[PDB]
Amino acid sequence: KSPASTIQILGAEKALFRALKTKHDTPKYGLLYHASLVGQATGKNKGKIAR
RNA sequence: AGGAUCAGGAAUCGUCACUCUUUGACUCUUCAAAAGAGCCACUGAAUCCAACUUGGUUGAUGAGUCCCAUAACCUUUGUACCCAGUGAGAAACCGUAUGGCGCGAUGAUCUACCCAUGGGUGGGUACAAAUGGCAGUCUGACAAGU
Repeated sequence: KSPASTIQILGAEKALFRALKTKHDTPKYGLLYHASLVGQATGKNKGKIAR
């Protein structure tokens, strides 16, 4: 029952909340960073694959 | 006799690298513009819209994970302290000719206010804890190549 954008930021949601209430920007990777495919990119390309 | 111009005192190396600093050049480049050896043609490259293509709301792009929401800073409720230390002072006899726990340094003795040495209030300091505060659960439509 959790949507795709919550599969992203499931673990490290502080900077998500710093982005929600303070006018900041969310993480892109989240708990999905340490998965076996996000790090298989390089650089900024590792951002979008987190979606 | 003491001082300053033209023997009381270290300095004779045919360089290899490495690092650092220094300035100068340099492709540029902001202050900030302004001037343009000018025009044609050929040819090349690049950019931008239209176009088309491929991929995409079964989610394209945009994005402060890590500065740790795994927190910081408090806030309330249960405990440990101190304005651990203090250190010499605490209580008045004796089984069948003779034998001892009868204290005590090797420790006796204690753990800012009112109430006659019974109880506690007040502040600092520390932690455990919070489904407590501070403190309110991402976007969503183009993207990219020629």
